Formats: sequence, structure tokens, C-alpha cells
Amino acid sequence: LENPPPPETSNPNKPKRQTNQLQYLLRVVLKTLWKHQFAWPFQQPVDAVKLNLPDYYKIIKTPMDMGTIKKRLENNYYWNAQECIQDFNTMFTNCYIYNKPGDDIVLMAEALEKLFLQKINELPTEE
Ligand SMILES: Cn1cc(-c2cc(NS(=O)(=O)CC(F)(F)F)c3ccn(C(C)(c4ccccn4)c4ccccn4)c3c2)cc(NC(=O)Nc2ccccc2F)c1=O
Repeated sequence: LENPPPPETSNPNKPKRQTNQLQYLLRVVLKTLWKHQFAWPFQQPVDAVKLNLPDYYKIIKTPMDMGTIKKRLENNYYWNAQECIQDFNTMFTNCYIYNKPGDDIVLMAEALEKLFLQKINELPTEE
């Protein structure tokens, strides 16, 4: 099986804006998570060919990773903060679906999710 192409990150047919919440999601939330020691397996799409995980994309139909989220924020892909937050949530839940509870990669995702939820509690005031 081939890896699927990565998720779309730019679309000039989608309207574009910068907002206080989107700026915070890139500069504070993504930046904090990205620099965490456990972030490295989530910085790019799961490369199922490289990892010899041929069943990954037989089960995970909405892949998501922080590299894609970073590119979406840099390309003004998201109009609402919730769209970005939904992508982080999808990345975590994909991990909890494919991997057995308590496995290494799940424990890494759980620590990142706890930090993510703490930062989302400090989302700045909307326009
Ligand atoms: C979200 N996500 C991400 C990865 C993942 C991604 C990688 N690189 S990447 O290029 O894809 C993404 C990038 F660039 F950002 F790093 C690598 C490169 C090496 N590794 C390890 C050593 C590994 C394992 C556990 C914890 C940490 N590192 C690895 C991988 C495969 C087999 C053994 N060890 C990776 C793991 C795996 C998942 N799941 C998984 O590996 N599940 C699994 C494996 C074997 C048996 C049972 C399983 F469920 C999953 O969900």
C-alpha cells in the first residue's frame, strides 16, 4: 500500500483572516506542543510505508499531525479557531483508535493532549 498524500494545507478558494485565537494557536499552543520531548512522532504524517504499518490507513481515514496543523495555520487555512482545535483532537483520537491503551505512543499522545487542553484554557479574547 502507498502512503496517502498528506492533508491539504493551502487552498486559495477559502477566505483568509488572521485572528487573536488563530495567532495564539500557532505562536503559543503549537509552539509549546512542538518543543515537547514527546512531540516528535506527531510532527509529520504517520509514514506507514517507512514504519511497515500497512494497516494504518486501512483504519485511520482522517489522518492529522502537527506538521499539517502548522502549515494550515501558516497558510490561513482555518477561519475559526475551532477548526484548528478539531484537527488537534483528531490527531489525538487517531492515536487512541489505532494503538492499544497504555502503549508508549498513547502515553506520549496523552501527555501532549493534557498540555494542549491546559493551553486551550488560556485562549485569548475573540474580536
Ligand atoms: C502517531 N503515531 C506515530 C508513530 C511513529 C512515527 C514515526 N515516524 S513518522 O515519520 O511516521 C512521523 C514523524 F515524522 F513525525 F516522526 C516513528 C519513527 C520511529 N517510531 C517508533 C520508534 C516509535 C514507536 C513508539 C513511540 C515512539 N516512536 C516506532 C514505529 C513503528 C514501530 C516501532 N517503533 C515512530 C512512531 C507510530 C504510531 N503507531 C504505531 O507505531 N503503532 C504500532 C506499531 C507497531 C505495533 C503496533 C502498533 F500499534 C502512531 O500512532
